[PDB]
Amino acid sequence: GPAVGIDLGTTYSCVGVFQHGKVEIIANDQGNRTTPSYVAFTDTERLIGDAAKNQVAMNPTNTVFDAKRLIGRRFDDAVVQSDMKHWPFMVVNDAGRPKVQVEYKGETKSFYPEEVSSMVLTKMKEIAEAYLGKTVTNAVVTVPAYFNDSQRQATKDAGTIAGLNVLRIINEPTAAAIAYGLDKKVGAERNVLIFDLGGGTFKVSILTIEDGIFEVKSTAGDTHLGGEDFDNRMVNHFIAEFKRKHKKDISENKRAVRRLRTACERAKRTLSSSTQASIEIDSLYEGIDFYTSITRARFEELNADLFRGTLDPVEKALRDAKLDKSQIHDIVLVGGSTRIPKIQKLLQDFFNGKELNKSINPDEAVAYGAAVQAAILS
Ligand SMILES: Nc1ncnc2c1ncn2[C@@H]1O[C@H](COP(=O)(O)OP(=O)(O)O)[C@@H](O)[C@H]1O
Ligand SMILES: [Cl-]
Ligand SMILES: [Cl-]
Ligand SMILES: [Mg+2]
Ligand code: NA
Repeated sequence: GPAVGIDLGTTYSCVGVFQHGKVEIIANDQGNRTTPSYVAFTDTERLIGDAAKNQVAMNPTNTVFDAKRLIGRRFDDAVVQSDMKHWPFMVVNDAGRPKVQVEYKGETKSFYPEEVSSMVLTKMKEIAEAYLGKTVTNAVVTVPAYFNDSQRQATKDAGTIAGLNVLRIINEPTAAAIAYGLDKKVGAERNVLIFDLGGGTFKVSILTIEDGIFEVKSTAGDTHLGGEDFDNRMVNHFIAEFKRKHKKDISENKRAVRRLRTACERAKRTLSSSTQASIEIDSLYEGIDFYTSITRARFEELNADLFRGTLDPVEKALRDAKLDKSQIHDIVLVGGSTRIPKIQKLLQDFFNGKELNKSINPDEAVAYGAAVQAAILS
């Protein structure tokens, strides 16, 4: 090819290519190392990635996201039935299969989850192609360890539809381990804990690695815990602030709320490297601008319970793996949310001071490992 490694994420996707013994995590047209798993449909065009998420606040009904939550599932699926209630876009039943229904060029159209994901994969593929200046055909696509055969088949199908020859579908936690070279043979088995706190889901896997063979010792997590929940706590905090200073409640203005949410998500990232972040939105509500700031401490306070709750699934996993804290030789951070200093502290404290593998951007670790494995399979 070369073959590329693609992390098709719930909220953000990432692509990397292994060349000259090094992995290149490829930046998109906007210079972003990860790309939103969004697709939007309008009267005139279909948008994918950044372009799609950038207009989600004004086109909520025809901007699709969270396709990964539907992929490979039946319409009757209790989780599908639950999730549907929270999405602004429509999900219909087509012969027992869920399809998202949107308006595109004035006409009603429905897409299978793999079709939406194929669009996201197409974007990732083109991102790699612009960098490589060559056609990308072969790829390794990652999936959560919990995915069943249907979910995996559907993920592979999305790749096929995107024009990719999926060399192999591998687990995200295994990919993260590969990224750190933990798959290299050393004879004696090693116990690795993958702590993945992403944009929408939280997952922990305990793997036992002996001579490159990955033995999943245990798994645990929360399919509904991620960075978006942290943005939320900030949103409500600022809705209260605006209401105090301006005696106006923006809660019912869908667009104002989405704009504030974006501002919060951004401030949140800055808070991972700075102890303070500024928020300056123009024409937030009724021509009123919202210029404010938030401290790391405040952000931590607003999310204290959520942050700490991540430890329960960790204890659970260890217990199920019939392993003690001390038996974990490596702790790998995955997911953009593990970049939050407070999260790292909680996890380290829990592991009594143990160092965390975090040199590779957590939100890129999956793609990184996938890129390495793709090279190996090529
Ligand atoms: N520097 C950072 N600090 C805190 N949160 C971050 C940072 N960078 C990204 N995030 C958050 O990480 C989440 C996305 O994680 P990512 O691993 O890229 O996606 P996914 O979970 O879909 O695989 C989002 O909630 C995003 O806001
Ligand atoms: Cl792009
Ligand atoms: Cl390393
Ligand atoms: Mg992820
Ligand atoms: Na991702």
